[PDB]
Amino acid sequence: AMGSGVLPRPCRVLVLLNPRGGKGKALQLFRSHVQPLLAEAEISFTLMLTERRNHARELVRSEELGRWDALVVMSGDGLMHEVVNGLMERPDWETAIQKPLCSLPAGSGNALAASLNHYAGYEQVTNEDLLTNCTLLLCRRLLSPMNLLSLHTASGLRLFSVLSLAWGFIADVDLESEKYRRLGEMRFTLGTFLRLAALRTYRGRLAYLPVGRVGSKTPASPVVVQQGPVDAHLVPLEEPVPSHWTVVPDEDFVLVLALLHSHLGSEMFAAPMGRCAAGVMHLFYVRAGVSRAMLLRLFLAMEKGRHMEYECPYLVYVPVVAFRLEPKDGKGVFAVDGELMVSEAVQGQVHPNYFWMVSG
Ligand SMILES: CCCCCCCCCCCCC/C=C/[C@@H](O)[C@@H](N)CO
Repeated sequence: AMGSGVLPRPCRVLVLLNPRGGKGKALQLFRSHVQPLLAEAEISFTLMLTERRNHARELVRSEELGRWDALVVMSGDGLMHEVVNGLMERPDWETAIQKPLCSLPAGSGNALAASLNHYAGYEQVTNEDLLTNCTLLLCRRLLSPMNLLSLHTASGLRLFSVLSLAWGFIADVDLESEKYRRLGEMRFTLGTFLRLAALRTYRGRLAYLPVGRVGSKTPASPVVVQQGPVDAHLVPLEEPVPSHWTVVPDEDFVLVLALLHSHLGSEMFAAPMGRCAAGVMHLFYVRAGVSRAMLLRLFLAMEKGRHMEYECPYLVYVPVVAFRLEPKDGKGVFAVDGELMVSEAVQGQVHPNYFWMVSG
């Protein structure tokens, strides 16, 4: 996987850092593991600290982007989510979203970083090693375009996702996990085991548009969007999905996962079938009926990306460009790039190669 662009040498970057990350050690880690590499690479930087809710989002929304060669985001997937949404909320979003971005991991919730490390051909590492590897990619300066997920909720909120949308088991493991950050990446194992022992299924309606079913025509009247891009594949949540979509017959699920990248976490190689093409994401779902033992084995095999070798009949994988998910029985709880989100229904479509990341 070759680069499709490069940062100039020398260059200067804005570092948005959350000082609470890495158990309050992010700034220390920047000084010890990032700064010295940046110096040898002739990367000049400015540190801006962002910890409060929508602060990084607001900062990026108002920034004079022409003074920077890239924005480096040092915290986790959540902060990247904010930065990308900030960029897309601007009136000049079509040029702003083209400013290269870089993810440097601090603490847990670094799926994006873990994905990029994997794509560069590094071993699956965590903590300091991951941070060093991701800094090395920044120092090598190569860029690659990345897909972007546009999401619509039943309340009419339109938002963007850089990594994932999860519902059911996976989202519940996030809720259970948060109270064990102290354990680092072990917290997902704990959360998973707990939820496995108390396994439940979720009622809902899933439809999607697989890649090979995309034609030359889109729906006559798609969803109305305040600011572009237009989600041409999507029709309003009040209308049925177009007839060329697949509507899953099964309405009972253990989980649904839309995933743009290889990794769900630094020790979770969820999508080993290869890097998504431009405008495509991974869709997984698990149908009710799997045993707790088989789910356990799928989870344990995920670390090495071997879970698909089981050929579990309850696990379905399809490459898609769009999906719709409607939980039955009131609102469902979703995780979007690791963050909680509750809604009666969500749908989304992938936009091809919309932003640029430093990567190997
Ligand atoms: C896809 C293969 C399915 C095999 C079954 C096993 C599933 C258990 C996986 C639980 C891990 C949940 C933690 C990650 C949550 C995500 O929202 C991240 N974006 C947060 O960092």
